[PDB]
Amino acid sequence: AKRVAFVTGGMGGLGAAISRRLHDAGMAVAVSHSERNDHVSTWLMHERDAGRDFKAYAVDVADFESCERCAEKVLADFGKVDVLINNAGITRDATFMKMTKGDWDAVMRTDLDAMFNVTKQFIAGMVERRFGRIVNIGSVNGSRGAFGQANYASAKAGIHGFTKTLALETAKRGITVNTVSPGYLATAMVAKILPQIPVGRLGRPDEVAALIAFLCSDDAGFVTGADLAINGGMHMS
Amino acid sequence: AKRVAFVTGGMGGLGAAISRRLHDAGMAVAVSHSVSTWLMHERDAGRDFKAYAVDVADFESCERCAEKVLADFGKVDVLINNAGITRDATFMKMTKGDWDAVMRTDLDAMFNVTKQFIAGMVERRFGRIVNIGSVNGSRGAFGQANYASAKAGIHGFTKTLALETAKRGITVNTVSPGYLATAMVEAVPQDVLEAKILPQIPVGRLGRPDEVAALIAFLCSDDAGFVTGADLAINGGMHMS
Amino acid sequence: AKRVAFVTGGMGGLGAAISRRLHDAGMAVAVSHSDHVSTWLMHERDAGRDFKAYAVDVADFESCERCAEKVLADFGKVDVLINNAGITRDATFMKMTKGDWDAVMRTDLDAMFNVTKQFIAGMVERRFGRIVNIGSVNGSRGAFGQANYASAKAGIHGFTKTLALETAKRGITVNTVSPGYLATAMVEAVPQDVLEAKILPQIPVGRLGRPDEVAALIAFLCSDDAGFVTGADLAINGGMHMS
Amino acid sequence: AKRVAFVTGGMGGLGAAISRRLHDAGMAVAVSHSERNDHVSTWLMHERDAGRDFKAYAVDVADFESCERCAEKVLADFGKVDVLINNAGITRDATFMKMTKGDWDAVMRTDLDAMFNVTKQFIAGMVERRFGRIVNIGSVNGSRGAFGQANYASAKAGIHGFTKTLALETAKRGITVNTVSPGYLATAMVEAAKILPQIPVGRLGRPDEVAALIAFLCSDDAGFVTGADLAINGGMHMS
Repeated sequence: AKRVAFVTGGMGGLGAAISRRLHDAGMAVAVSHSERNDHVSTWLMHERDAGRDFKAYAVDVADFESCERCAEKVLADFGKVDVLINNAGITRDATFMKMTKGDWDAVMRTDLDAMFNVTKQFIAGMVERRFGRIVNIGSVNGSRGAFGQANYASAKAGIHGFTKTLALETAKRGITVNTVSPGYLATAMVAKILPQIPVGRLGRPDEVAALIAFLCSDDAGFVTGADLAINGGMHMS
Repeated sequence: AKRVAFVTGGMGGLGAAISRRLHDAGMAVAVSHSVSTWLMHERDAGRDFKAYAVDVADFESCERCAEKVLADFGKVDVLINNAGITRDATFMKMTKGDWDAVMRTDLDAMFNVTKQFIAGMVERRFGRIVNIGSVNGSRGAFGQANYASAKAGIHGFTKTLALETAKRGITVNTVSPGYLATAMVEAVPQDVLEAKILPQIPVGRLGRPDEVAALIAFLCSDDAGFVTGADLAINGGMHMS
Repeated sequence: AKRVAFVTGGMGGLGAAISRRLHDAGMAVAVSHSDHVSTWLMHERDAGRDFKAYAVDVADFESCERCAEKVLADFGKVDVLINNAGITRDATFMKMTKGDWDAVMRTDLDAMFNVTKQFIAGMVERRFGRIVNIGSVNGSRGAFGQANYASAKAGIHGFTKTLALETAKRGITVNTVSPGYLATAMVEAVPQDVLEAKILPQIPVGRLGRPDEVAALIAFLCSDDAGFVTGADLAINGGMHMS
Repeated sequence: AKRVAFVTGGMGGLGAAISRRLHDAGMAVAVSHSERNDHVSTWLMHERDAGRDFKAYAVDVADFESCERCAEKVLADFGKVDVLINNAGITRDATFMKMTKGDWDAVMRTDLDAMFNVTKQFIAGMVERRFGRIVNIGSVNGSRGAFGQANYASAKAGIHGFTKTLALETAKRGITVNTVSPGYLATAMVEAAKILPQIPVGRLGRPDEVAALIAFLCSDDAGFVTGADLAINGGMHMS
């Protein structure tokens, strides 16, 4: 039975690279989104033109019930989910002194609470079948802290604490949970940044996708509760 | 003036120990809570604390509370974000409410409480913000995906807020305690903690809250102005990295 | 121009797993050794693999320079360098001798300098390099009876970070791979009931790691998809240590 | 029954700051050096002008026998050593391309081997007595790596490996072992552009600040801090 992967924000700069890599690894891939049908349709179509057959689901990862409804559809089509990539999130940048409580919640409830809201929908299947791969997308900015992002940095760091506890809980049931923590990436939304990066360039979404593919393969069963940093050397210990 | 400290959860096991050390260091200490008797034993003890009610999960409650505090003291120089709770459960069994109660109180507290006092610390070019983490955010812990997520997130906050206040005479650090001899933990039967707890701690004993308070009293001094964005681990050797 | 890897301690439990993966990936592999390399080479040959092997004392700069002379002559160049060679000389710090200390410092840490020095200039010139240094989970958490081993392995990561910084603009990455307890012949010699009593409880995943798994992660690190990983410590320890 | 501290490099910018802090905390303090008697006796004089009596001792921390000799003297004089501060150290900066074996060896044999060479001479005392404090001085360059310092970064990183293991082995005998990891300091050395933009607080640390921290760790309120790395780097490095 084919391995199934669910990639939240699966149509993003990094979600779409991850999805393509996981499909090319031979998995049945579902991607999550909150966009209008035309966006989703054109995306699905061009992917179909590049040899790739995706199925997409609408979700609000900040909303538990919505995750429940989303998971329902996914499980009905693929019947199980083996590989979960918590990749969906948002930024709401403000200096701390300017930050509104609204800036704060949008980022906590979405970026961090997604660890509970989404992973809750799939964890029983993984434990039942004694197999799973959960990769939580962190950020270099949860490691080093960032100016203007007290909220996004608190969420990415919290994400690692969740990675570690889940790994401890699921280790003995064939499931590994890891944080992958990318630096700045040549995405669509993305001289104060580049000199920050020893390697002297943005990382490619596909590079991060490659590392993720490895973590979800059968060769990475001894990596759990780890933070994999892939940042162009922008941050070290 | 005189140095003024606000210890959220200031009457709790660690909070109490902390409030007493900042007091004995020459600070005028306000203690937050969610009372009368504790305050009696304390003035009695030799110290004068002012208690405020607050719900650190609730911004509004925080902002109201700061108003009383400041009305009374003029300023806040030293902020100890110590208030926290656990709602433990395996992930499989953890409810939306377990998860949520912990995020709001333990991690949202960082924004809510801190938002109230940052303004004056920057104006007065001085501040000591000390966020209480946990060794359980550092290494992770069974039954506590919520707690470890919240406590780990606190250090993202520490690190960003130390970067933003760096040139303003303010330091922001996390202190991560291991297992402490608070009244809760001392209720666990001797044989149970010798079986499940003490063998985790190379030093072979619970850490006193006073010790943690002593470390924090140091970080809040002028001598520690070059310590910022650090996580100081005081866990008896339970975790190293 | 088939990519070339050099693997110090290349016939050892983990070293051997590494050489096989890198060989199966299409890389030309040279392995280093400090007795029965004949036998090791023979068993590899039986398994369908061509390795060239080289004697060296990694703790000896002049020894490493001679070894690289021969390797470079043979293979033309080294694109991938695996500093895997390592010994332990365990003792409580109170019983440990200067010999226990020196043996581990020279072989495990000085080696980082002695070896990498030989191959660095070629990588800089070609504007491509991969360098992976093997650390240890005992570098990260420290370990009873291994003040020398922990010190050496911990020190390897200081090395990796500095060389990553220095080399990042010349197409070179440098990382540390820190493995947990692995099922090597040595360790498999342990009675299953001692392994179960004392070793496996430390490991949340509940088994030793297979030297091939660690080798697989390193093979990913050495590919054209790993260019944006550098100065990194990748822990592959089955949940034994987190931070 | 006063506590005795021994600070190697006890006359350097940081070393001297530390010795002053420990003395003012009530400790008898011995200091190690490898300087000529001229320099030493004068250093001693100004300190004594300030109302501090130190005893100073020659040692080569990169040399086991030397350390053994130095330590007998200390011990004959003060009877014991309760607190050890491994502070002595050097640098031999170069790019990896340019660094020589000698550059490498001088940094490793001195900065990292000192953990063994020095601490071996005092560890037994602490254990028998069931009380000790060992503070090993690392470096922010240990944590982040530093261009030009492949040797010194390795030595300084190596030092926490040592800290964690010895914290483990001694934790039941009332001893803590910690690394204190300072960023760039105001030492007559650095008071000799590139640096400060690295430091979020926008200034050099005072050696005295580092010494305050270490004075806390050596005190009786810090017995639950062990195997830890305390960073005091102005924000220069975080997690």
